[PDB]
Amino acid sequence: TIPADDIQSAIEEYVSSFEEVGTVVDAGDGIAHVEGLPSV
Amino acid sequence: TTLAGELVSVARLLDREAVVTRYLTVPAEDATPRIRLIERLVSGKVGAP
Repeated sequence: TIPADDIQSAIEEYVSSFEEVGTVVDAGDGIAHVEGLPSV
Repeated sequence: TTLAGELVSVARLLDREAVVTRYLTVPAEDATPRIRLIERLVSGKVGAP
């Protein structure tokens, strides 16, 4: 099954475990969307 | 057979809460933080393969 409430522990482990580079996803009419760059 | 059992268990896990899968399905050519989450989420509960 699922061990309880250590899931948020691993979630914050992931968040904290991560020169930043983003990538364009959409682009149209002078408006773009960029995935990545967690510290902008 | 143990591989199949543990995989469907992981599937039910990742299904019951979508919030973890969100941090688990982000695109990045080096997912070593997600690999860490893997190594620190189920490593003490599942087999090697």
